[PDB]
Amino acid sequence: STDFDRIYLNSKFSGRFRIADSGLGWKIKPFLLPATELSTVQWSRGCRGYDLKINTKNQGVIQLDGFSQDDYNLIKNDFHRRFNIQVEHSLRGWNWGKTDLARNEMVFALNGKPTFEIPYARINNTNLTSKNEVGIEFNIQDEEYQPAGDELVEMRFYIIVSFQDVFFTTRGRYDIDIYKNSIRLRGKTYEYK
Amino acid sequence: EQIRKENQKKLHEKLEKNGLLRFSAADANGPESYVRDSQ
Repeated sequence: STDFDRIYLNSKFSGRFRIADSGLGWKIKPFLLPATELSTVQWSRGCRGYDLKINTKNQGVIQLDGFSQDDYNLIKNDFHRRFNIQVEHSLRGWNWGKTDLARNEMVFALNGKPTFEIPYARINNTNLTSKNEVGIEFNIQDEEYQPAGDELVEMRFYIIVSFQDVFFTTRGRYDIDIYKNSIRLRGKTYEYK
Repeated sequence: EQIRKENQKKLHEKLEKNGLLRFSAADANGPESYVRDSQ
């Protein structure tokens, strides 16, 4: 087995991983991934964060990151003993594509090349229009200034105490709510924390 | 002058016939990023 403290997983900081014959143990709250739950391996150098990209049947995708280029000859050395699976997305970059609703993901396949697969665990709210325009608004759990990094807010596609009616200048009319240790300003303009 | 005036009448009359046939249809106006993973 191998132990590394520089493995990055999940808009957060890095974590730790532990290899085993029975499964994989990922600790940020320990999590166990069994060997009978993995379906496919999509480890490749065409995308950023060159590491293993495993698919699991437990409504989650193991998008582990933080591995060197010399680890592909090592980690697959742990795969030929039991899994014996060889690891082989989209690079065209054109606007043409097809949206497919999977069991837990949203496949964006641009003529047989899948590009996006977003799980439903990080989804917060969804809205639709009369012109079949779908907008998914999320809320990334930002913890600190350093560990948050870049974070997504909304994705659009085409197919305690709270207050109401509050006028603000820094200008418009919106609403504000007080959380346990934060305040959320919501309205037609934007959402602020 | 009378000949060319009668000619202008005849050409307007045949202008009607040559214009009529061609609009017999409807004539409705209304109805890369990368090539390899090495990059």
